[PDB]
Amino acid sequence: AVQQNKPTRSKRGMRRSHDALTAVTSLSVDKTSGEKHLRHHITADGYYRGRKVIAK
Amino acid sequence: MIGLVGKKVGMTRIFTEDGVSIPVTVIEVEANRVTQVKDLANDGYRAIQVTTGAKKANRVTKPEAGHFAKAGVEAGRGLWEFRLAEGEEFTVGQSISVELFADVKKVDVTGTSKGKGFAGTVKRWNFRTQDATHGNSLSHRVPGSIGQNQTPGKVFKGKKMAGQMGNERVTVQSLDVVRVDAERNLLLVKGAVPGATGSDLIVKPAVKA
Amino acid sequence: MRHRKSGRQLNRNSSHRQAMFRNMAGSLVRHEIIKTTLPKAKELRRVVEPLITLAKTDSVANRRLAFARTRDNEIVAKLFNELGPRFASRAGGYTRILKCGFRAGDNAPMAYIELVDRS
Amino acid sequence: MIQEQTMLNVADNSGARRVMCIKVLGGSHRRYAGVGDIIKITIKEAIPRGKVKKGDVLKAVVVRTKKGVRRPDGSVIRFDGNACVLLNNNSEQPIGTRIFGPVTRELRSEKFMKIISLAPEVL
Amino acid sequence: SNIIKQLEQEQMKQDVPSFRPGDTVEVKVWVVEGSKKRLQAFEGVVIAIRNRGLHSAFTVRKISNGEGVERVFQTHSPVVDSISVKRRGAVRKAKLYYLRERTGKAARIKERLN
RNA sequence: CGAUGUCGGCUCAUCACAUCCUGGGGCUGAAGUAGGUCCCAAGGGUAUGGCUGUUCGCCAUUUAAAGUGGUACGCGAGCUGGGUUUAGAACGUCGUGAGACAGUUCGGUCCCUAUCUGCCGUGGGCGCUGGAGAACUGAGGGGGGCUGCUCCUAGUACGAGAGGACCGGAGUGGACGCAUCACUGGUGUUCGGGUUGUCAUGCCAAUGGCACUGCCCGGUAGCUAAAUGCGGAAGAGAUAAGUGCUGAAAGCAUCUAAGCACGAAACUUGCCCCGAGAUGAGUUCUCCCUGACCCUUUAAGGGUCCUGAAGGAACGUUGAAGACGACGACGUUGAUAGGCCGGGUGUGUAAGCGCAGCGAUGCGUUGAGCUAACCGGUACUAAUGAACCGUGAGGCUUAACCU
RNA sequence: AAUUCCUUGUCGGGUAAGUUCCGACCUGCACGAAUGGCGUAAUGAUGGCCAGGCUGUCUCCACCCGAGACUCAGUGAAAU
RNA sequence: ACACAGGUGGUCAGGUAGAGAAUACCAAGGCGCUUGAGAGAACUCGGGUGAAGGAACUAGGCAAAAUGGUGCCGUAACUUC
RNA sequence: AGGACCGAACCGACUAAUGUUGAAAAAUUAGCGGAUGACUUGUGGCUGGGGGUGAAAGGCCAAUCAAACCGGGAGAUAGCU
Ligand SMILES: [Mg+2]
Ligand SMILES: [Mg+2]
Ligand SMILES: [Mg+2]
Ligand SMILES: [Mg+2]
Ligand SMILES: [Mg+2]
Ligand SMILES: [Mg+2]
Ligand SMILES: [Mg+2]
Ligand SMILES: [Mg+2]
Ligand SMILES: [Mg+2]
Ligand SMILES: [Mg+2]
Ligand SMILES: [Mg+2]
Ligand SMILES: [Mg+2]
Ligand SMILES: [Mg+2]
Ligand SMILES: [Mg+2]
Ligand SMILES: [Mg+2]
Ligand SMILES: [Mg+2]
Ligand SMILES: [Mg+2]
Ligand SMILES: [Mg+2]
Ligand SMILES: [Mg+2]
Ligand SMILES: [Mg+2]
Ligand SMILES: [Mg+2]
Ligand SMILES: [Mg+2]
Ligand SMILES: [Mg+2]
Ligand SMILES: [Mg+2]
Ligand SMILES: [Mg+2]
Ligand SMILES: [Mg+2]
Ligand SMILES: [Mg+2]
Ligand SMILES: [Mg+2]
Ligand SMILES: [Mg+2]
Ligand SMILES: [Mg+2]
Ligand SMILES: [Mg+2]
Ligand SMILES: [Mg+2]
Ligand SMILES: [Mg+2]
Ligand SMILES: [Mg+2]
Ligand SMILES: [Mg+2]
Ligand SMILES: [Mg+2]
Ligand SMILES: [Mg+2]
Ligand SMILES: [Mg+2]
Ligand SMILES: [Mg+2]
Ligand SMILES: [Mg+2]
Ligand SMILES: [Mg+2]
Ligand SMILES: [Mg+2]
Ligand SMILES: [Mg+2]
Ligand SMILES: [Mg+2]
Ligand SMILES: [Mg+2]
Ligand SMILES: [Mg+2]
Ligand SMILES: [Mg+2]
Ligand SMILES: [Mg+2]
Ligand SMILES: [Mg+2]
Repeated sequence: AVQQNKPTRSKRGMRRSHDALTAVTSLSVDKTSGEKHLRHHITADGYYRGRKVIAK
Repeated sequence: MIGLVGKKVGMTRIFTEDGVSIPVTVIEVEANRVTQVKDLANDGYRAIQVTTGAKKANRVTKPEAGHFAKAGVEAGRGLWEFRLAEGEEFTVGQSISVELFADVKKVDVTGTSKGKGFAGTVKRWNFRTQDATHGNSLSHRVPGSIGQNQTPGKVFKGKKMAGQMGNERVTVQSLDVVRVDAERNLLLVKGAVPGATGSDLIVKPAVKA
Repeated sequence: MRHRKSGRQLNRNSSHRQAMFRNMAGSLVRHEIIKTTLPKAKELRRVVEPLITLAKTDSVANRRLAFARTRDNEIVAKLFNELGPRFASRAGGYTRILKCGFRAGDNAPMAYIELVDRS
Repeated sequence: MIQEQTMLNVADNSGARRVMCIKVLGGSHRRYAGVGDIIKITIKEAIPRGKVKKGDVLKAVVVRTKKGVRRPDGSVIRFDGNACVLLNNNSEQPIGTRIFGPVTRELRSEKFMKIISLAPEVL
Repeated sequence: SNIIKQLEQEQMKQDVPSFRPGDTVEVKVWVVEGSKKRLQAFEGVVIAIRNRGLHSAFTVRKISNGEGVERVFQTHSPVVDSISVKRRGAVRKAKLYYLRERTGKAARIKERLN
């Protein structure tokens, strides 16, 4: 239930060798907006695949 | 013993004229034609490889497309290997029909079974639960004991505990062939086939009996 | 296991899940667009579209069924008056979902679910 | 589907009204006995005067069960109670002379021809 | 499905009469023993019907020799030679499972008009 | 004694044979069935209840058998606490007495979120020498190896009779393990109805909310056993006890010193699964990449422009897949999910109207209405034009080989 | 027998089985008359036994409804 | 010791159902209890149902299951009546 | 009329489960007993440690009781780790 010998910083690093974060592979650019948006998502303005979908 | 491959349509029943309800399994079998024939010299073992259907038209990679083009056949699903018996050989152009199983009595089928996920010991290994009353606390479906005290102080290999059951390859042998439909490309067995509807199974002549 | 099942629990009981979806549909019909988490909106497109295809035909029985399902006379009236004829020429697919980032409060996938004829 | 401590009725004119199945014969670890199976039973209540008395221990043949027996076509014949016919523990033959109620045809072997003949109705 | 609901229909019997739960039904069943085969009759009230094409069946209960007997006849089974209706009953439900509780003049059913 | 939880019970097993059954054989005071003993053999299996805290034991019923032991008299970081073995009280005894009695009697806190090793699953990185998509060969490992009852051989052999075969087949069976819902049902608080109290929709009707899904009746898909299919080798090799052939030592004799041959659920295969991290890193089929310069530390060296192919990765709909990972099928040149059409299946003649009845209610519309997860379709909605990783001919020596 | 070591003393009842229970036999190691002897209707969250109903307590578990456990985002201990 | 499922004396005491300050739904009135969003693995906690048997489980009917209200009929041994 | 009966507040804790670095240094849920009296409760006061009180458990005397807490002898003593 509890440890008998204190582990190393090496063990901690090897355990944390897998929880590294990752970034987006490649951001997409809207056809007629010229801005970068996450793929299959809409832009911060309201554009998605050309035609705007959220006009304020 | 040149087995073939097919798709499980499901199961139903057959009413015989003498009053017997035989539970049969409907297995869709197409013409498993060929992709490659490995001979005694090039690969050592003597076997054939078969594919059925097309599966698509734009999802076959360049290697698979070239492999099919060398043989001269169309595209198809995953390839299936069958070790061929001595005395028989087949041409690349020639296909394999369901007529081969006309003069057989029983067969054996193989397929991937249904996956139950990470199941407990009561289901995966059929253990016995403890008493749910009389004082028991938080120990009802647990396996309880796995080893001994200080000798050997460890759990032996192959211990029956919680794990992932199903989704593995299972073979059911000695199923009676009650119907072989040539024009409809269909085969019927006595049932109890592994998998689900629309899955992929491999049937072959029975080796057990 | 969950072989060939349907219906997302969403960490709620049946009464809670139905009472929330009722208000969700009642707001979606009256605003033609709402914003909510994608898993919670994927059931809205299954609970609202049958209501629209029921309201496509005007009848006393259908209207009372819609009232029993939504518990809002104004919502039922607006449904039957507007969304019926508007979608009468369309065979399904009366809703569209568009994912818009993640909420800052819980880091949850969120999307706008709207009608196909909002504009 | 009969096991230990199961209360059953008697389907012959032997004098026993209520019996209890106490053992299932036919192999080791056998759990349930179907129609036409031999089970050891003991008497729990009997007619004041008859062929048998209370507290006896003897064998019997299962003739009816609420679970029933499946036909080779999927048909199952289900009754409204569990009943048995007493037999001698050595000769394996019926003790009573009459048979009460309908019976199935599962017990249609050489060992139960007398029961088949004496049964008012065979299903 | 195009194979299931084409094999399960080639051997169906297109002669099953229309019947409803609560209607007294007589069923003719082939009983074979020895070298010949006779046709036994089973008359009773139908209490449940489960129809799925070739997998159709119906449960018939009768009070025979004081003890109730319930059979489950398969609708398309070759043994089930013929089905006949002798009476019709007016019952609200379609599964008659309360009849197992009443005996005598309480498990009986009314008559359905027309 | 700066703390190793002790009786017994439940779950879970492992090993040994001084073997309970099955299997093989010898001697029998072995006529046959059926017995006694010994030898070889651990592959498999090896009961349910009453008594008492059980171990042990008695009894009742079965089985072919209900084996003996080691593993802290296995297993309380898997569980209880019925006994012993705290604190209360009594009984009988002991002692003037406080109090004691493996003597009895009623009751009497069993705590821990897994650090490492141990085991079951499932992933990330890299290797395998250009980069890929597949099929596998199989070094090796793991899973099963139980057996009862009748029929023919037969009332034959044997036996005066009573009784009753070995060898070899067939059928039916029980306990297991695997796989499924074609049937039987269970569940199926996401499907249809019955009904009570209360509140609300301005009111009847019709509804919705709560009261365990309020209480209930059935029931689709899925999962399930109590349901149905399969298997316990057939055989081959070398063998244990043990039968022998040919045989001298030892002119005989002897199964052995040479040789030959039979011989078990024991061993390897034969049945199934995993399986090239098998670093000894393997085979076959199909593919893709065939531009130039510069630099010093002249070498498996580095840098620049172009090139970015096969393929992979990522994202979205999702799944008979699944804890997360991981594994299917699709992304407009499409049925992957949702919706819709029709059908199937469940529940039960929906509301609204008219009639009959003073009324509660029934009738016709109407086997109607609704119908979750089911089945055939249908781009109506959501699956993006892109962009990102992956290279540009793949080291040295030697060997046969064409120049 | 709240009392008996021999003891699971013997007999009869209860179940197929009853070291528990009931009524007797009296061999009272070591009952016994106000540290009271024997009964006693009612009473008891008092001990034991038996019977009828009842059910997943069990043969033998199976499904379902929620909260944890699993993933993501924020905060963030412990015994040792 | 806490923005702690603990404790703290009195006063006012609505409608229907209901014998009742029991209990269900509501009025005046007050709250959603200071982490949520996903998926629906094993196992834990609170529960629902279940084919056949019905205490055979257990040290022990522990737990669970079961009865349960009004009016009437009718109710044994014993007994201090 | 009952140191009466069933049953609410109120008082108490007989069983089971959860909880055991818990919501809580004894609690929660489902059951439970008394509930017109030897009852319960609020306020104020008295009983002061070899003593108090105790329907009697070596029980309570401020989460500590076979001799309460604080300060002194007192760095008591310790052949003991
Ligand atoms: Mg990590
Ligand atoms: Mg528990
Ligand atoms: Mg506890
Ligand atoms: Mg341990
Ligand atoms: Mg689906
Ligand atoms: Mg949550
Ligand atoms: Mg320690
Ligand atoms: Mg120590
Ligand atoms: Mg030996
Ligand atoms: Mg032997
Ligand atoms: Mg010997
Ligand atoms: Mg004491
Ligand atoms: Mg105790
Ligand atoms: Mg306790
Ligand atoms: Mg360690
Ligand atoms: Mg056997
Ligand atoms: Mg089903
Ligand atoms: Mg059913
Ligand atoms: Mg409903
Ligand atoms: Mg109102
Ligand atoms: Mg030898
Ligand atoms: Mg072997
Ligand atoms: Mg229909
Ligand atoms: Mg009507
Ligand atoms: Mg439909
Ligand atoms: Mg006595
Ligand atoms: Mg006294
Ligand atoms: Mg009292
Ligand atoms: Mg987190
Ligand atoms: Mg708070
Ligand atoms: Mg508070
Ligand atoms: Mg009030
Ligand atoms: Mg209240
Ligand atoms: Mg309320
Ligand atoms: Mg239900
Ligand atoms: Mg049950
Ligand atoms: Mg009282
Ligand atoms: Mg009271
Ligand atoms: Mg009060
Ligand atoms: Mg109370
Ligand atoms: Mg309480
Ligand atoms: Mg004192
Ligand atoms: Mg104190
Ligand atoms: Mg103090
Ligand atoms: Mg001092
Ligand atoms: Mg001094
Ligand atoms: Mg000192
Ligand atoms: Mg001193
Ligand atoms: Mg001194």
